[PDB]
Amino acid sequence: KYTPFSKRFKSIAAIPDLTSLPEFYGNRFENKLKTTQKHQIVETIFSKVKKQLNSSLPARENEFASIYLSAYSAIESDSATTIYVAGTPGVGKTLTVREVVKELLSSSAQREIPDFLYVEINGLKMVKPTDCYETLWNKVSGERLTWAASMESLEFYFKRVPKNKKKTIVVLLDELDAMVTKSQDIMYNFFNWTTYENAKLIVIAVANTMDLPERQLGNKITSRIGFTRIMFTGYTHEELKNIIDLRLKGLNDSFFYVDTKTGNAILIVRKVRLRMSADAIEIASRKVASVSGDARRALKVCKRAAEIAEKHYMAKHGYGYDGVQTVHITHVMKALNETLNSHVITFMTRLSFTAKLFIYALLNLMKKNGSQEQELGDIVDEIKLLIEVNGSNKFVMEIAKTLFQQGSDNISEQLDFVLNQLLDAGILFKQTMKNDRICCVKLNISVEEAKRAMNED
Amino acid sequence: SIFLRTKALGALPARTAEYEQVMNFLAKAISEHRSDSLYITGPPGTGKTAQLDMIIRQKFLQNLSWFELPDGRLESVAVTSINCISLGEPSSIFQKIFDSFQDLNGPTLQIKNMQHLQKFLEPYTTFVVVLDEMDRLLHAETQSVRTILELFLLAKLPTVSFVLIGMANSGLLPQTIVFQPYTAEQMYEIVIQKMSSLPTIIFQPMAIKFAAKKCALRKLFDVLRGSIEIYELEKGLNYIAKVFSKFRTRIAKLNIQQKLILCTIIQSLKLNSDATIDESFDHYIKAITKTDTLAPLQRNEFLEICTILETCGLVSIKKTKCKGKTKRFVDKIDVDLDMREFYDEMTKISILKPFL
Ligand SMILES: Nc1ncnc2c1ncn2[C@@H]1O[C@H](COP(=O)(O)OP(=O)(O)OP(=O)(O)O)[C@@H](O)[C@H]1O
Ligand SMILES: [Mg+2]
Ligand SMILES: [Mg+2]
Repeated sequence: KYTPFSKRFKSIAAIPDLTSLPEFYGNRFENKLKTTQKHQIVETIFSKVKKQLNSSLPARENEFASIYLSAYSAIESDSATTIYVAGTPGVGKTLTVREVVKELLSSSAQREIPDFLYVEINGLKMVKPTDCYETLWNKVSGERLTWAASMESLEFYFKRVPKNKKKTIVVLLDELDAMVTKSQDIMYNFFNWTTYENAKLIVIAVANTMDLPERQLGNKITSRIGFTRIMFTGYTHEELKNIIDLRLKGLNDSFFYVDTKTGNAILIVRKVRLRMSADAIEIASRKVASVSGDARRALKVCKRAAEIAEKHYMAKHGYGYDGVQTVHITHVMKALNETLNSHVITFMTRLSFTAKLFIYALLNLMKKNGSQEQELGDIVDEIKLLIEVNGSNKFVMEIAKTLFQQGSDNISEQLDFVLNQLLDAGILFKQTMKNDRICCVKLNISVEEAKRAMNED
Repeated sequence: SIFLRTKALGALPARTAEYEQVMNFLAKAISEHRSDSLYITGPPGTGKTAQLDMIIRQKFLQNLSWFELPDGRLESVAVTSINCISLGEPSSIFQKIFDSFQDLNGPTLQIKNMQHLQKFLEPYTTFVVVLDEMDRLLHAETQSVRTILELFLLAKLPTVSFVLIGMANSGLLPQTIVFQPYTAEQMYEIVIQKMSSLPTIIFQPMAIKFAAKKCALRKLFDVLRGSIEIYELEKGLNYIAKVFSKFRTRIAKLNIQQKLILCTIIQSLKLNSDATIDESFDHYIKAITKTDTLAPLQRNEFLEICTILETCGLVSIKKTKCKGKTKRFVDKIDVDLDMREFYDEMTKISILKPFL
């Protein structure tokens, strides 16, 4: 609707208690995605390892105690604060806040702290930047208003409404950099409500850079967030070791009952024991922390290494989908070599002679003038110049009849397939020009890796 | 608990110099029924909104109260609070004032501009408005200064009674009052005045004096609140120093391999000024081949090291254009660190010399 919360009642004292209403603070698409199974899912000894390594807190002690202490001193005391969380994308920022709210929910049932409402608002999970006001008003009040009516309703509710008929609201501002607009009106309104007395709103902002309010936001929004900021340090090499071992605690160094007929494994017919080498975990967690320290990257390396070992185990036996399996360091090293490799070098080495001649002609023009901007008319003149080098010899004239006449006397001497092929591959560039002679051609890839492919032919 | 009420915390402390100047503007506009506009500026943190909200909540058709004149009289004064940033359009600021003054039982009229708002205040009663943050009313020079110029002319002509008190952020001109920032002695009095309702004070007189001078009001509240959460998580004079230190260091947190690439990034920007990511990778490879130490890295993995310096706050990567003949869009690399601290951390290991 269009009527805000300021016109719902008559006066301030006329507003009843919102906690006794069967509509405030939250007071059908899981049945269509179900089907009957007419077979049997054969799970091998490597199926349980991949499922436990998925993304669905021993390395976070000081960060978990700082967020829990900031909310415990505001919910019980009936106050409002702002918690800032910044760090590398993939260090357990949202999981740490989710564990704090989950721990506070168990303490509220023990008649220790007052009841609160957890609201999860994600900036990247919204189409429009102004859609965050409709989601917050629907989870607190329960109505469905527009972006203009929900903005004025939250201001009137977080100010004139007293604390005796209110309730604590914990809002997790996921993806803080996604709600950054031009007018900076949504970011300022979400931080100004925490500075009010009759608010009782807990805002936990989660971003990716510590200098976000000092670069995008101004001095007015930065003064409302707070000087104390929690920096989420990335995981090192000794912290990622216990992460993988915790997910595979009951699976590592354990015996299984793998069947020799189908290949079904039963966690406690052969007694196949699954053991993962400790050296493969140290060499994998050290490479992840040396790049960015992503928590999901450390779990994807062990999952990819187990997938490669499962492919060779099923192919050598002939199982299907329907003595001791040891994952060595070769499967882990092959999982990290498929990503760090560069397929641009091997791509130019498998091209045809027409595609290889266009790259060799472009590199030769750069060593003569040195401008990194050769026109299309210069490449055509340089290609014909290399053909007429040894035209009197019979060994070179065999290719001139195909590149200019295709082995036909009726076809005249020619002057598009290899040009547009390198453009879509992200290797060659071409400016928007209607002419086919003065159109400059630039290289997108490096120059050192381009000369290695021409010498390999 | 005394630690729960301390973290949660009509004359404001350290503001008697500006409180009397604000009340003096209303002594000549309500008593004489004259329209005038007021302008209040100052940096954020001077307590401008807390000063205006305290006057309305003390000494002050819906929204009707009574104001006490210095000589002793009674008048119908209507005071409202309307924020400029809490609106949808800056041109629709005249409609919000009508909804905050006219009663809901009467007919609701539509206001378009000045001609529809001046006729309503002609029969009437002192209408007091508090327009917070008037700097956002401009349309981001002729068409920009339109809402401010229209609202200033509405509170200048006679025959009506409309006052305007705005709080901006740092012959018919408004009275400009610059809000002075709080110093060391000004921030110390507000702390004792705000925490005067508490029975026991667990703070030390020497700890508040350090936080008051180092923060020179919103920044001081975050410092005192952080000391309570830290002390309660581990179980004074040293409690105030831990809040300013917990919120050369960015270099020691990196590895030896990341320091070699970082040393070559600033080296390429000195002999070539403007450089890109493609040119910085070629300079780093040719610099480590003469020394024959450490294995080189491919161009695909070169961006992984630069991403660590960008997240920590040492290398800024932007998107600009070129200056030569091929002026195309390319990714340029830049830094934002000091040269004094850079030539002092890598020299302590005594293992690299030509790379600096
Ligand atoms: N101690 C831990 N042990 C195991 N997995 C962890 C641990 N901490 C975090 N994770 C994993 O981190 C993953 C990402 O967590 P989260 O949602 O907080 O991400 P983030 O740090 O905000 O960054 P991003 O989601 O953008 O990569 C989760 O799926 C979770 O499995
Ligand atoms: Mg996240
Ligand atoms: Mg203010």
